[PDB]
Amino acid sequence: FVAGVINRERIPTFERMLWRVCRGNVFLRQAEIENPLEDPVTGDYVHKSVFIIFFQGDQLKNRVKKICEGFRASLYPC
Amino acid sequence: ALSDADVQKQIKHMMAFIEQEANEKAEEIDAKAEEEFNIEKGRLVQTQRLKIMEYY
Amino acid sequence: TEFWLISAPGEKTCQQTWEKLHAATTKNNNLAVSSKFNIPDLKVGTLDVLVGLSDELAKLDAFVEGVVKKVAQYMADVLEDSKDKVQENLLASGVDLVTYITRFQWDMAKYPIKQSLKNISEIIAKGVTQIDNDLKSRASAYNNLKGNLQNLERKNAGSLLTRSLAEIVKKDDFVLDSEYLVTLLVVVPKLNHNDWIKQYETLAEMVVPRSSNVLSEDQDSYLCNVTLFKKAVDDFRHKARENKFIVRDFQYNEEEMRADKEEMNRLSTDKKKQFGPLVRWLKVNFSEAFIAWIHIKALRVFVESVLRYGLPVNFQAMLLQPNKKSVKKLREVLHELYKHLDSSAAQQEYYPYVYYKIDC
Repeated sequence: FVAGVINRERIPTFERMLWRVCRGNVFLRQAEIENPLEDPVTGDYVHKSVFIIFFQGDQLKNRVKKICEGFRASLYPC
Repeated sequence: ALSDADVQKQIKHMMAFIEQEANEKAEEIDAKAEEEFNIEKGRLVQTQRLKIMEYY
Repeated sequence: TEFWLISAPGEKTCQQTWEKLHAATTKNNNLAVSSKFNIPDLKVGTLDVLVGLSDELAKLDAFVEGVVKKVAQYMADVLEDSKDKVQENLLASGVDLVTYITRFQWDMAKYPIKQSLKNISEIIAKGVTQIDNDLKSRASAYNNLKGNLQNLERKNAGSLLTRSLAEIVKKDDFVLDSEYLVTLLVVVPKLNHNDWIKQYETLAEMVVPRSSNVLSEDQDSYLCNVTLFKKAVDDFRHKARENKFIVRDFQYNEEEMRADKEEMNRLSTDKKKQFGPLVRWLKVNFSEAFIAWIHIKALRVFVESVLRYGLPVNFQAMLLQPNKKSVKKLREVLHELYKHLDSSAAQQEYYPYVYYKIDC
């Protein structure tokens, strides 16, 4: 599963909004970054605490892709 | 979600969904395989029978 | 007919049964109506497919909802032995909404119990598409009848300047088959009856005074025929215009009069003959569309229940008729019963239970 890196400002709703895409459908991946670099968009350094939903299915992966990208989240790696 | 109880349950459920689809798909694959076995075998056999007919 | 259809996690069927059937457990302290809902057991091979279907189902839901509202409107529209407040709803398969629902079952008539989910959705969609087009054609026929009928009402309506004279002019009074004498129709205010008769004389040369005679009266004016030499009619009508008088260019036509009477009777007869069978056809379309609607809701129920719980799939659900002003409490009770069962993290964002609205 691919966890993203967020500025952690809205991980509350990131996670809940992803839950509701298909709730409980995939396991939550928790990733954290301590002593981070400045976020590229805001140039701000802030630890990351991210709850990610990753799906195997293509329709739902596409769905969560859309949801997570609408949210200010970076999903760069695979 | 946040609670380990909930995420663990969600995982059990997902795996269950994954397993159910996997299980059904494998049986489906073997059934079609058997159907094709009989179909293809007959196709080739009849083709040969006609060839033998011509030798006859 | 507003009912909520609620999906339960179903951990224990006997338990869910207790919490849904028992008087001590009936929602809103046993004042709300609570009926159990069941569907045949069905399996879906892929949940991601189920998800797609879920979106599709919601779209179909909207489609058929549109379809049935259209239907409601067309029945309402005919008003044949009916009114807006009388027989507003029709029975489905001969029973009422709650009766239908409680007696609702997945209909092999709608789809094979072994039919694919995709295929089920397809059957429903094709059906209602078929219904929609039926509605389109029959509604066209209805509107065409209504339009021409009003057009006819207008023809036999209005003032004597423009109204048809089929009921007014008699063959003995209209000057028929005269080569040289043409009859013009003039409408004179009653207060000016005698004046325009005199005025006519002054409209053209060789216009015989006092030949103007009233054939029938209107509310504001009398309609009179005037006989004059054909050549002078151009002068007659022109000077009439100069005197603010409208001369009607009218010819007796026996065939047209009969033709209009025939259309009058023809259109009324076709109207009646059409509405009888029109509404019977529409009634069948209605019953079929409602049955389908419930079918759709139940499928959504399948999809949703699987999506929340997966396997095993015994599905428990309730069809509830809320009591007035107690829906908050009803929700609260269901929340208390299922919230801790739905998730530890915590409607559309999260839902203790899955429900959909019925309103017909």
